[PDB]
This record gives sequence, C-alpha cells and structure tokens, in this order.
Amino acid sequence: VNVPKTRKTYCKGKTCRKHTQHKVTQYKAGKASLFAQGKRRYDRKQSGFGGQTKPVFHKKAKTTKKVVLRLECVKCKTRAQLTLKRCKHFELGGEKKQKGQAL
Amino acid sequence: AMNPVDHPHGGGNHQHIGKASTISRGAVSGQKAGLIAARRTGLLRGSQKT
RNA sequence: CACGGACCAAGGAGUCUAACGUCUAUGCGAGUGUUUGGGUGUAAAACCCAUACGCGUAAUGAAAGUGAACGUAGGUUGGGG
RNA sequence: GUCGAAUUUGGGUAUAGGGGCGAAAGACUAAUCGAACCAUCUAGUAGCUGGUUCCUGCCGAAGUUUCCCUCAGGAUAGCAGAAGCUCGUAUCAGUUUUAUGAGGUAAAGCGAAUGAUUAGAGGUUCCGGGGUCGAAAUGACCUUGACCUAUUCUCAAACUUU
RNA sequence: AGAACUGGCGAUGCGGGAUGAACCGAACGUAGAGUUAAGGUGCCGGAAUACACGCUCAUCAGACACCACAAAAGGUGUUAG
RNA sequence: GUGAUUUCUGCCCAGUGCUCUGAAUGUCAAAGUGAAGAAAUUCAACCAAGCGCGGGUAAACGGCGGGAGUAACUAUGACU
RNA sequence: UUGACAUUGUGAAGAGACAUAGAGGGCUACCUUUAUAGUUUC
RNA sequence: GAAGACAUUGUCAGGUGGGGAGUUUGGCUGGGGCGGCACAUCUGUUAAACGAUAACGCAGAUGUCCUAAGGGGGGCUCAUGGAGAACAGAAAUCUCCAGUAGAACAAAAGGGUAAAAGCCCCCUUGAUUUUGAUUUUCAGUGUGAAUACAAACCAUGAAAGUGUGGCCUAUCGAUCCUUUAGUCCCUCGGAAUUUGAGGCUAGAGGUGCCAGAAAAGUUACCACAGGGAUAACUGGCUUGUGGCAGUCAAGCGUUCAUAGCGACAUUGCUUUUUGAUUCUUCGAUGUCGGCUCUUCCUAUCAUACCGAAGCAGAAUUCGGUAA
RNA sequence: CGCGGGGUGGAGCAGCCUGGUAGCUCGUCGGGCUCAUAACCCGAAGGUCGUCGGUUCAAAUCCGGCCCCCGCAACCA
Ligand SMILES: [Zn+2]
Repeated sequence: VNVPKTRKTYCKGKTCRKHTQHKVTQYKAGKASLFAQGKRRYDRKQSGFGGQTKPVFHKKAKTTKKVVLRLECVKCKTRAQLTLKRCKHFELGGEKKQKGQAL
Repeated sequence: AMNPVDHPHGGGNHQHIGKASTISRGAVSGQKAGLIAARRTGLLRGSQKT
C-alpha cells in the first residue's frame, strides 16, 4: 500500500501524553541471537545423536505477512508499533493519487 | 536377471539396468556393481591415447 | 439361507494398590493425626508417649513484596424458627 | 527326458539368520523362508471380534449439540438414576382468552415494479430496410423492422403491490 | 438418498389387519363378574343362511385402508340420467 | 551387458549418471589470523575436499518428435 | 574421502606480511620498494 | 634395503553416502480410486411467513483491495429519454426540459442510501491511547467481525454534532520457540558493580486437513484385527434404457386412413438387456462357457383347424384357438 | 535464503569494468553488381539499452530499490 513518512498519533512518553509527530518504518524482525534460552536448549537437544528433535514446518499456506509500522516520536523517542492488514506490495514512499489526470 | 533384494540391477517388469551402470570410486560395498570408475565406455574407437 | 452352541461334569472373566472427586457414618474440634520411632507387653495384638512432621486456621502478585473491621463486621429484599 | 558326462553318489569338511548358499524360482538354509528354529523381554499393544455367572422390587434412556489426523473412537451438552437440601401450594404450565407485536410462506398478481410472454388495432420517423413516381428535397405513395399509445393470452425457487 | 413438525418401533406384550418391528384398537401385578374398542357374525370360527332398497352373470366375475397393482381407448351387455 | 555361426550394429553427450582439466573477486567446515571488547562474545578477511563452471563418454542409463515452403493433372516431396 | 592437531624431530633456497633505515609521487599518513640486529606463514 | 619425519595410528570437522537403519506416505465420499471440496468461510434459495435445519441440492463469492476506496465538512444530482448547436454522424463537447434511482457507492450477491451513503473541493489522521461490558457462531469456550459505553489526545464544521477503519452481511490463526516495542521495574538466591541472561504488558514470524503432527511410493511374494457399517454373483424394490404391446389417424398404398403399413402424439406391459440401489451374505451360498438331463412359460418358427387380403391358381402377408 | 550475476532491435550476440558517438549476425525493404538467375555488396527502419531514484561537466554503463531468471550454501514457530 502507501502511507506517509510522518504520522501523528497520541503519544505515551510520560511527559508528552498527547499528539506528537512520529516517524514510520516498516519493521524488520532482527538478527536472531544465541544465548537465548530457546537456542541453547535447542543446541544441547540437537547435539549427539537422534537426528532432528523438533518439528520443521513444511506446509506453508500463506503468501503475505502483516506489515508493522513502528513509530519513532520526534520529541521523546518513545517508539511504538502498529499492525496493518495483509497486502502483497507495500512501500513507505508516499506519492499521492491524482484524479484529474488520465490513466 | 535377479531380484531387487539380490542385486542393484534386479527387478522390474523388463530385464534392464534402470540407472547408469557406470559407478563412482566413492561408492560403497554393495553399490559397486557394473563398470567401476569408467572414464569412458562404449566401443573402443581410437588408439590407447596414453 | 447372519455368527457360537453334539452331550455332560469341574474350572472360568471388573480385582488389588498409590494418589484422588462427590456422598455417607464416626470422633475430636481451631485444631487434627498413638502405631517413623520410644516405653511396655499375656508378644506380629492390646496399652501408653515427647520432639517433630503434613493438612487447616491467609491470601494476592512472575517476582522483589505486601497482607484481611468506617460501621452493633454494613444496607435493602425474601426468609424457617 | 537324459543316460560317459556342466554326469550320479557316499563319507569328511567349510560357509549361519538382515546372515549363508543361489546355472536366479525369492529358490533352498531339518515337512518351517519375501528373513529359520529355541528361550527370554512378554500377561508385548489393539478406537476391533467374541464371552462376562443369583432372585425380586422401584425408576428408566440415547442415537442428538460442538471440538478433535474427527467419520467402527473420544471429549463435551443433553436425555437417566441416586443422594438429598430449603420451603409447604407458591416467581408454576408442551392449554385457552383478552390486549399488543413480529413474519413474507400458502394463496393471489402481472390493462403494478423486475423478468418472461400471445395477438392484432391506432400513430409518429429532418433519424431503419426495401419497391413506385421522381436528377434530388427536411418530396409523395405500398411493405417490412423497431418506437409510442390503449388493449389482449399466459407465467416465476432464487419476481412482487397485497 | 436427504431434510421439517408430530406420533411411533428400537425398549412392547395383548385384541384386530390370515400371515408382518412400524398400520387400527389398546399399552400389561394376580383373579372373578359385567361392558366394549378396532375387527367381525354361511362353515372352518365365538356371533343373525338378520331385516330393507337397488345393481351385477363375467368361455380369466367380485369379495374391505397401509397392502400386496393395472392405464389410455372401446361395447344396442344392462341400469339410471 | 549381450547371448552359437553368418551379417550388421545407424543418429543423439541436451538430461540423469560416470569421468577429466583446474587457468578461478563464485559457494564453503573445524581449526588458525586480525579488529572492537573488561571478558564471555560479535564482526571481518582468508580458506581443503565437494558443488557450481568448462571438456570426454551411449556394446552408460537411455532417446530417435513436431512445423512451413516447394516437382507441368492431382497427390506427394528428392530440395530448403 | 578431505582438512586440523598429536605421534614428531633435525636445515637451506623462492614467495607473503610486520618493527630499524630509505630515492622517485603527497608540521608529516601511503606506494614503485630494497639489505635486515629481529617476528612470521606457503 | 626402501620410504621417512610424509605415510600409518588417535581425536575433532566438512562432503559423499538405499550399502544399511528407523519411520511416514490426510479427510469427506451413493464402495474405493480418478474427479471435486460440500474441510476455514461468505450472499440468495431450497427453508415449509420467529429461530433452527440436511444432500458431492441450485446460482455464485473469499486467502484480496484501499493513505485513501479510512475520518470530518461543504457544494452539486444520477442512469436515461426528448428537443437543439461548425466540423460533429448512433458514440466527442455544449444548452434546456423530463426524469424515485431505472446510475454509482473495489469485489460476490442481497439489503441500504438523493439537499446522500452518490459525484467534485477543503482539512486531517478517530485506521490514535487505556483496559472492561455486550451481540453473532456457542459449550453461552476460543478465534474473527461487530455494538454501545467509560478515561485521554485530536480532526472538521459557524455550530449542533459527527469521527474507536472501509454504507452493512465474508475477507482469517492457540501452546512452545524466536524477535520487536513498552515498563527501565523484579531475579540471577554468600555480598557488591557492569555486560549478558531470565521474568512482566502489547505486537510480529503459522499452522489453507484453517480449535493448529515435522512425512514418498510399491506389493500380481504378502500379513493381521475386523466389516455384509462397504464393492465384484444371485435374489429383492424400480424400469430410465432394452424388449414387447396398445389408442388417434396426417399420410403411403394409382384411385382408397385402417388389405398391408403408418408420422406427430400418447397409454401400458415384462424382468430373457443394461442401469439405479446397497436389504441378505465377507468365522466364504464355489461368479464364464460348453456338455448332459428334466421340467416350466407363450410374446407360435413348424405341424392341426380356421378368419382377412391390394387371396384367379401357385406362392405369400395379416390375424384367432392353440405349448 | 546470505552472498553474486544477468536483462541491449522481430530473434541472437558485442559495447558494462572506459562515464563521452549504441556495433555485428539472421529477418524486412530499396539500390548496386551480372547480358540474366542465383550468389555477393551497399545503404533505410529496427533495442524508453527492464522500471524508478541518486551521484557527475556528463550515466545503457557507477550506486540504492523493485520485476524475472540463474549458481552454491542455509533453514527448531
Ligand atoms: Zn512523546
């Protein structure tokens, strides 16, 4: 879809508590780390013998994901999140639809 | 002319190899039946070319 | 014209255990439970016993924690006696 | 059929179970082979089949809901019994009456909307197609097509005023 | 084959439909008397070869719901319009 | 693999295999090396075999199909 | 099958990178670079 | 003697690895397979005027799309018909009259909507934040969707008010894990500090068999527990189809409907075709055909006796009693 | 999925690294050549250089994102 590059939501910053500007950026998950209890438990569980020990998911059915608009307040830097409806093509770059022009 | 339990080449509604009979060096005992490690095959056309 | 049964005798299949729910009966009651163990014995019984210990009397929070009366322990309504 | 040899056979010996041996049939390996036999694990597991033992009395069902790799199974609600508990004729009822609502089925309707559908009648084309009089005309005449008006015959589960 | 409402069989005998899980009647402790249901009353077979008005003769008659089949089309057969 | 003798064994290495050069800003493990760190650690370059790339091979496993234009009756196509 | 470490010691040539010096290009960073009193891998 | 600190031997790591090992290889279903999705869903109808309600019943639709097609406000009125204007005609643009929606409002369809919910212009993010209640499906669980509120921060408009996504009914996702935002709080339990980690509240990564295992074939070498809950014989219900038979009479038959035929229709019968079904039988009723032998039926090929002819005779055709 | 490359007339390859005018082969046409036919030569057209943006005196080219394809490796919801 198409969303602006600036967005004005109610803020929760314990000093703002009002409408302040925010900066929108489509959310990327983030590099998975070790040293989280799930990974370390997985490593010991995989090690040795026994083959695979946890399921691996093969019957994928969906073709989209949910685009996450994470917001950054320009006054107090308190970052917030919102979730969108499923879509195929999303892009932050905002160009506005014109109706007078032809197709 | 065998049964699949008895040989790689056995089985099938017709007498045939099914897969390539040219077998690799790294093949294991049980898989090495046929033309071991062949560089070429067919009919010997040409000289030794050694 | 679905299955078992030719006949007879004898055997033959919802039990025991650890932990539990409801109901019931019994005792004592903010307590409760002698029998791990100790004493004793007519001796695997019967009888007696401390310290402990579990459950209840306090719960709510992941937690660090905090912790049960404004009042005749409230008002209104219905209530057996 | 073969019958002087890829011949027949005794004794010895070697080869042991996912192993042997196989001129190849999954054949043979002690009447056992597409994985021998013996004991043990082992009362192996079965949503499936079969059976499941004395009498009388009282009560008395279900094949239906939702979820489940769910469809010969379970869980769950319901139907049933038992124990009762608090009260003592009432905040009751597979019923009627009165008053007030709701509904779009049966019927009905198409000279009402939508859709379908029979027949002619009357009109208009600067603007349908043709034949006649015309060099042509927004000239005229006859016919066919649609168009309009007032009618006419027959209809609808996904049409309808009522 | 699949549904709706209700009643049933399953789980249920008894009288009746000859016979039958489902129809009709009626639901059941052990007996006696009386009266009935549905069905019946020539004989089998308990009960009128009852009474009354008509119709039908069939050289394949007809004879009681569920239910155990018969149609279009025809007949100076016969009856009534 | 085929199955005496006789005779002949045609075309196809794209695919699956097999096998060879390694002339490599391709990929790539453990170790080892460097940077940041207070360390656990993170990052980065580098890097064997193998794969990938490029040759050979069908008496390896196998495969041997369409379409268009054409010859002076048509039809058909030696030709393209 | 391939690599690494250990078994596992004793030396020279060529190549690769660091700390002493250095001619030519950008007070003082680097390349064409060359012998090391020294450290390092093929 | 050869090789030589390389082989070899030991451990770890990457590739290869049906030689071998273990395992898996949906469901519904007029039997299974193929097909399809009736599996998660949505509109109209079946549906029998509350609700509910089945079929692999009927016509379809969904895994999306939209920074506006979301929110607020203002102005205007649509489709179409008629009459007119240079090029300009049936379709360009312009004017008027008529015009209850006969247009449009993303898609499927049904409701709804006209000084709007339609078309154009202006401003903005109310598609925001905090947790509760409630409707639907229902177990009065979850999920999705929605309703009306309460406490903040705003948008628009003069203001009243409206605004918690899309005019409504579909448009979607638990546990564990990982990861992000927030709280910068609790814990790391002999005492401290700092990284690291674990906790707390709200999101994301997804299970389409959609209340959500991690999963390829073959068996004609086969096995077991069962099923007549389920197919392939017979039998039973049915008779489309098969076969046979009627009624009517436009016509053929030179002429003439009916000697013999007979269109368009229509009414039946049979169970000697094949279907449809799934009642019996899967702790088994021996599934082709022929041979042999008996008996039964009539819808009669011959033989008996007859009726009719487009029957001169001959031959033949139609029909009756007759197995 | 982590890294990496490619997209140029109707079809197929050079030109990318060089930042400076887009070349060649087949196809189409016209002209030339031969007394003709064929063949052979020459010229016209043919690639928004996949799309958008940035950098530069200047971008098909270098870089970022997107569409498609390809290579190795990886993958506990
Ligand atoms: Zn703020």
